Amino acid sequence: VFYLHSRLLERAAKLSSLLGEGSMTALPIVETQAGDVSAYIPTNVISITDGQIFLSADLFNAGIRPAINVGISVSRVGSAAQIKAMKKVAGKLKLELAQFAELEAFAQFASDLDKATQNQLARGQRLRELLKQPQSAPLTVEEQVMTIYTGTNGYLDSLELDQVRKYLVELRTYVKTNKPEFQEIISSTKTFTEEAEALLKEAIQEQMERFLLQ
Amino acid sequence: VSRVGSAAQIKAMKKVAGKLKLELAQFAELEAFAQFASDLDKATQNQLARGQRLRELLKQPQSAPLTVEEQV
Amino acid sequence: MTLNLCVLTPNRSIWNSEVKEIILSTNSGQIGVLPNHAPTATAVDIGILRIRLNDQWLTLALMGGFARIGNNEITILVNDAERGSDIDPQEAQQTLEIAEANLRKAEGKRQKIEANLALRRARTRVEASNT
Amino acid sequence: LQPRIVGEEHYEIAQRVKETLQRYKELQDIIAILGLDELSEEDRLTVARARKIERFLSQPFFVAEVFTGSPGKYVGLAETIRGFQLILSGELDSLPEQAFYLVGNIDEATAKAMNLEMESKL
Amino acid sequence: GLTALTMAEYFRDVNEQDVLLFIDNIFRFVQAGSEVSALLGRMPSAVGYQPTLSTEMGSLQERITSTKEGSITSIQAVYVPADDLTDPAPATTFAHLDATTVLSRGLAAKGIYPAVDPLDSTSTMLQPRIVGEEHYEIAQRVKETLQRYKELQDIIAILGLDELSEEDRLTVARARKIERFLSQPFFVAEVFTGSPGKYVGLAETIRGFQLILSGELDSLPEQAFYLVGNIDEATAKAMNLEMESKL
Amino acid sequence: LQPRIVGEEHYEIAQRVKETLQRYKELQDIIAILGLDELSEEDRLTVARARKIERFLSQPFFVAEVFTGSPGKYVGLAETIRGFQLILSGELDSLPEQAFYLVGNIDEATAKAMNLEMES
Amino acid sequence: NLRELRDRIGSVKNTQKITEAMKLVAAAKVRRAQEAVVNGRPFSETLVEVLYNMNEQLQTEDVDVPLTKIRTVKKVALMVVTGDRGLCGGFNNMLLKKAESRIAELKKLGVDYTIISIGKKGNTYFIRRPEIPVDRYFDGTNLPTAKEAQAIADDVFSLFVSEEVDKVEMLYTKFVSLVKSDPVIHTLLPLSPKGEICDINGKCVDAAEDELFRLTTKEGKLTVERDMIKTETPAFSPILEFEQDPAQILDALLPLYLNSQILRALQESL
Amino acid sequence: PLQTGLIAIDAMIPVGRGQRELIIGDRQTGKTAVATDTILNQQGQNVICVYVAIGQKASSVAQVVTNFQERGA
Amino acid sequence: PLQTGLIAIDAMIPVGRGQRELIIGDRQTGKTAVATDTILNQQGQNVICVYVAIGQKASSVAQVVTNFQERGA
Ligand SMILES: Nc1ncnc2c1ncn2[C@@H]1O[C@H](COP(=O)(O)OP(=O)(O)OP(=O)(O)O)[C@@H](O)[C@H]1O
Ligand SMILES: Nc1ncnc2c1ncn2[C@@H]1O[C@H](COP(=O)(O)OP(=O)(O)OP(=O)(O)O)[C@@H](O)[C@H]1O
Repeated sequence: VFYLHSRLLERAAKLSSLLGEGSMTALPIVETQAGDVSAYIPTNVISITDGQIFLSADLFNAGIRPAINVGISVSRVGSAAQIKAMKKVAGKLKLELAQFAELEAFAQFASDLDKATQNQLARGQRLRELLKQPQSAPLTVEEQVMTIYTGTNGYLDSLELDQVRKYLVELRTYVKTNKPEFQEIISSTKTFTEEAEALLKEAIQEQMERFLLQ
Repeated sequence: VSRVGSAAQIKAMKKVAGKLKLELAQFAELEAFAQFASDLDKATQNQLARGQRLRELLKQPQSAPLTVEEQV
Repeated sequence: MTLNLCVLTPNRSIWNSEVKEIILSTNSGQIGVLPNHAPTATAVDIGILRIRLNDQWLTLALMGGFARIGNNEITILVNDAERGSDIDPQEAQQTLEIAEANLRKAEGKRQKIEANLALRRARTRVEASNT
Repeated sequence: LQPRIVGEEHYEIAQRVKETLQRYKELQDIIAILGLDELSEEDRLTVARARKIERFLSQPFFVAEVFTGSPGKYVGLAETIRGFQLILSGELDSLPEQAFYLVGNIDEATAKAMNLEMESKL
Repeated sequence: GLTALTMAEYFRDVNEQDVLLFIDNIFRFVQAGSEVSALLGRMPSAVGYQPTLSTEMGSLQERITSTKEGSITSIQAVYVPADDLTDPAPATTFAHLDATTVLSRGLAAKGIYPAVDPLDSTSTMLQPRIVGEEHYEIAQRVKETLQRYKELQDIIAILGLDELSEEDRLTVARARKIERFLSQPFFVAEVFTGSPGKYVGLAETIRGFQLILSGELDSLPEQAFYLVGNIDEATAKAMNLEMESKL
Repeated sequence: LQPRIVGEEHYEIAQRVKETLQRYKELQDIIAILGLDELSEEDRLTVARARKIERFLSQPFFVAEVFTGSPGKYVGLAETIRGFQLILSGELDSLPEQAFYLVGNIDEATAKAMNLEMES
Repeated sequence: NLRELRDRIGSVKNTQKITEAMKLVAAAKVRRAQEAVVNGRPFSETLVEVLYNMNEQLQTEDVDVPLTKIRTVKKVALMVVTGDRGLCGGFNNMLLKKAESRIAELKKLGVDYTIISIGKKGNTYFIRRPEIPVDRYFDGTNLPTAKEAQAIADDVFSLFVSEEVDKVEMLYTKFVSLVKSDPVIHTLLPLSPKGEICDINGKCVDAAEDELFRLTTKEGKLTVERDMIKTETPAFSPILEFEQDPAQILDALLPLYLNSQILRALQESL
Repeated sequence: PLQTGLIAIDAMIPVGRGQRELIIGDRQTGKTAVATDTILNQQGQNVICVYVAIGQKASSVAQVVTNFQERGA
Repeated sequence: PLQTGLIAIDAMIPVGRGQRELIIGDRQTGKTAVATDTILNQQGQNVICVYVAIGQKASSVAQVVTNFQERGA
C-alpha cells in the first residue's frame, strides 16, 4: 500500500524549465476514524505528502468553518509559494494567531489579566471571526490580502465579536466598487506596496464610518 | 433496559411507576451534577432528597421476594 | 501661606489639589479656611466640603473625619467620601427615601443608632449631589 | 442543513443550537473539576441554557408510551424552531430545566413550569 | 542505507578520512524492511514490524564505528510514530544512538539559529571522565542557568524584572547573554543572511562561556553576543555597538 | 461471606468496611489532583477512616520476620471483628495512621499510639 | 477504549492548562493586593501620627471614650473573616476550625458568643451549622472594596455604642509567608488609647509584629519578604488648635482608625 | 502560488503548484468542501481541475457535478 | 556474601553466593556500570567472574573488556 500511494502521489510534481514548466498539484484526501491520525493509511499518506491540512470536528461544531486545525497543519513548501503581498500580511497574521493560541487558556480570566494580554485575546478573538468563510464561496488573493490587512493592522477592535463578518464583507464590496486601484495594483505587481497600503487604509476608514452610521 | 415496558407489569404498578425510570435517571443526573454547584435552589434540593429516598427504597436483601401488593 | 488639599480615603488620595478657598464643617458646627489658616486640628462631621479654587466651588461630600489645616497643608482623613455631582440626585433621593424608611423600622436600639448614622451619611450625599 | 434549502432562519437556529451544545461539552469537564461558581456570567448562562436545550431535545414518542408513561406528541417544525429560538434568546431563562423534559411544544413546557411552580407552592 | 554505508565505509577503511554518514531517516528504512518481510510472508513481531528488527538494525548500525583505520560518524534523523519512544522502531534505534540533538520551532521562530534546544538535546558523552571537569562544570552551570530561565519565564513577566532579587536578576541577565551567544553565523547560510561563516573550537567555546557566566563580561549588551563566532569577536562587536550608541 | 455462615456481626462489619473502602476508592480520582482539603466533612471523615482501615488491615507475618524484622502477630476473628468495629465507630479517631500499620491487635495499635505520644 | 483513553488524557491536559493559568491569575491578584496595601498605608500611618500626638498632647488623662471603656465581658463579638472563593487549599477550614477552638474556650466565659460571618464560605458554614449567633452575614458583591470595610465599621459601631458586646475580636490570616499562614486573633475593640493593636487579652503591643509583605524571589522560587520602615510620631507643633473638646474630637476620630484597621485586615486575608 | 480561495489555507498553509498537499479529517469536517472551494476558485487562472471519486455515492457525484455545472467550472 | 562493593546495594540488598538477583531499569541507568563494578570488586574474593553480552554494541563490549584488561581483573 505504501508502494501504491508513493507511486501515485509522486507522479505529480512541478516539471523543470526545459520540459515546459508543467505541474500537477495532488490534493489528496484521507478520512481519519476517531482521530487516529497515526493509523496505517494516515501515517502512510502523511509520510509521503508534503503538507497536511488537518480538519477538526470540534472546531467544525464550534462554528469555525472551514474547520482546519491551524496548530497541527503544516506545509513544507511554505512561504515560497506565496504572493509577496500575501507573505507580508501572513507573517504578522501567523504571529498574532500563535499568540492567541498561547493565550487560549486565559479567556475565562479576561477580568483580571493585564490589559495587554486582554488585547491580545481581543485581537485573536476578532481574527477567529475573520477566518470563517461561507460554503463554497472562494475569495481572490487580493480580497484575502484586504481581509488579512484589516485584521492584522488592528481595525476590528471596535466592532463587536459578531458583526466582524458582515463588516468585512461590506468592506470588500465597498473597496471593489469605490477604490478599483487596489486590485489592479496587486494584479500587476503581486507586491503589497505603500501606495496600496495607504489606499487600503483610506478605503477601510471610509467603509467603517458609513457602516457605523448604518 | 426492558424492551417490553409497561406490558410486563399490571395496571396498578403501571399507574404507580410508569415514569419512574426516566425520572430516576434524570434525578441520577441532577444528583450527580449538583455536586459542583455550591448552593442549590429549594426545588432542586427537594427533588434531590426525594431521589435519595428512592435510592434507599430499592435495597432488597438476599432470598427476599416482594409481592405485587408490597411493591405497589 | 497657600495651603494644599490632599484629602484621602483609607486606600488612596481622593483629591490632591492646591486650591484657594475651602469651607468644611466640623463637630462644633460650621467653619471655613482661608490660605494660611492658623494651626488647627478639627474632626469634620458628616458634612459637605465645598472647595473653591479660583473659579469653581464644586461640593465634595464626605462621611466624616479629621482635618489639619495648619502650615501649608490641609489634610482631611475621611472614612469614605464621594463628590456632589458624581452621585446622581435621583438615586441619591432614592437612597434618602429607603434610609428614612429604615429609620421608621428603627425599633431596635443599636439598629436605631446605626440607622441614624447611615441616614446622615446618606443625607450628606444628597446634600452635595443635586447642587 | 444548508441555507438555500432549509431557510436562513432554520439554518441560523440549528447553528446556534449546535454552538451552545459544543460550548457546553467543551466546558463540562473543566466545570466538573473546578466547580460551577468560578465561571463568568456568560459561561454559567450558556451552561444553564445548554442543559435546558438538552432537556428540550427530548420528546415523548407515540410508540414509547409503555416506556415513558406520557402520550406521544407530534411536534411541527415551526413549533420546534420557535421554541428553540425562545430558549436560546433567553425568554424562558427562569423556568425550571425539568419543565423542558418530555414536552412536545414550548407552550407545554411553559405549562409544565406552571405545574411545578404550583406543586412547590403546595 | 547499506549502499550509502558501503560508499562511506570505503572512504575511511582505505582513505582513513573522517566520514559523516547521514541517514534520513531511520524510521523509513525500518518500515521498508517491515514491508519487505510482509511481502515475504514471515510472521510479524509485535505492533507490526518485522521479526528481525533488532538484527536488521544491527546489520546497519554496527558497520558504523571507528576502526584502527578511520571513523564513520552517523548523523541520522529519527522519527517517533504515535509519539512513542517505546515503539519498537524508536526503542531499537535509541538502543544504538549515542547522543541526540533536538531542534525546536521556538528558536527558529525567534531567531537563535541553529534552533537546537540545549535542554531537550542531551549526550551520553558529556560525562566528566570523557570531556574534562572544566567542560563538564561549564556545561552544567549553563544548563542550570537556562533551566532557571525557563522556570522564571512566567514569574518575571508578572513580577516585573526589577522586583526580582539580585541573584535572579543576574540569572536572567546571564541567561539572555548565554542564549544569545548560542547563535552562530553559518558557513552555508551566508548566501541567505549575509553574515560570514565562522568556526568555533571547544577552547573558544569553553572560555567564552566561562567569561560570560563567571560575571566578567556581564557588562555587555544583549545584542553584542548574537550571531557571533567566539568571545573575542563578541568583544569586538560590543565595542562597535557601544561606539555606535555614543553617537 | 454470608451471615448464615459467619454471624451477623461479622457480616455487618465486613459490609461497612467494604462500603468505606469503596467510597475512598471513588474519591481517589479527586484527591489525586486536588488533595484531601477540598472534600466535604463527611467525605474527609470517610477518607481518614479508610486510611486507618487500609493500614489496620496490614499484619506482620511470622515468615516475613526476616524482611521486616518485626515479630509476626497472630490475630483471629474475636479480635479482628472487635478492632474493626472500633475503627469504624471512630472511638480511635484520635489516633494517627501509623499506629495501625503493622500490628496484629487493636490493643497493640493503641500501645504503638501511646509510644508515638511518648516520643512527644 | 483507545478513544476513551485519548479523551481522558485530553481532559487531564485541559485541566493542567486551566489550573496552570489560574496560578498566574492568582499571582497577579496577589500583586494587586500588595499594590493596594502600600497605597492604603498613608491613611493609617498619618492617623497613627495624629493619634499618638493625642496621647502626648492630652497627656492621656483627658479621655472619656465610648470605644475604649471596658465593660466586663458578658457577650462577645468574634468576627470570622473567610475568603469567598474556593479551591484555596485549606485557608477557609483552618480558620473555621480556629473559630471552633476559640469558641469552645470562651464559651464558658462569654456565655453568649456573637459570630460575625464576613465572607461567603463562612456564610455557608454557619447556616449549615445549627444557627450560631450571627448579627449580619457580610458577603461580597461590589462590597469588598470599600462598602465591606464601611459596613463592618457601622456594625461594630452600633454594637459597641450600646455596650453589651464588648471585647470585639476579629479573626484573619496575616500572610506572613506565602506558603504558611495561620488565623490570628486581634482585639480591635475596645480601641486602646494609644495606637497599639491589642493581642490576646489586649495586653501586648503589636506595632512591631504588624508587617507589610511584598513579592520577590529567593534564588529558586518566588516568595514573599517581610518589609517594614516605621517610626513614632513627632509633636507636630502641639500649639495646634482643637475645634472642640479633644474628648469629643477623639470620639469622632476613632471611627476612622476603626475603619482603617478593618480595611487592612480584609486586605491581609485577601 | 495556487490560490485555494481560503484565507486560512492561502495564508498559513500555503499550497504551491507541484506540491502534494494532503487534506485529512474525520467524517463531515469539510474535506470535499475545501476541495470544491479550491476548484471553484481556479476559474480565473488557467489550470485544469481533476476530481477522482473512489467509492462514493453516484448521488454525491451527481451533486458535485451539477454544482460545477451551475457554477461554470 | 558476594561483596558487590557498592554502598547502597551492600546496605539494603545483600547479594549472597548462589543467589540469582535482577538488575532492571530504563535505558542508560547504570546496569552495565554496576555489572563491571561488581566484577571488578571480585579481585580479592576467590570467585571467578563471567560476563556475557547478548546483542550489545561492539563499542560497548570493547570498552568493557578494555577496562577489565586495564584493571587486570
Ligand atoms: N466552510 C464551511 N462553511 C459552512 N458549512 C460547511 C463548510 N464546510 C462544510 N460545510 C457543511 O458541512 C457539510 C459536510 O461537508 P462535506 O460533505 O464537504 O464534508 P466531507 O468531509 O466531504 O464529509 P465526508 O467525510 O462524509 O465525505 C456540508 O453539508 C456543508 O454544508
Ligand atoms: N555510578 C556512576 N557514576 C558515574 N557515571 C556513571 C555511573 N553509572 C553509569 N554512569 C555513566 O552512565 C552511562 C551509562 O552507563 P551504562 O552503560 O551502565 O548504562 P546501561 O544501562 O548499560 O545503558 P544501556 O541500557 O543502553 O545498555 C555511562 O556512560 C557511564 O559512564
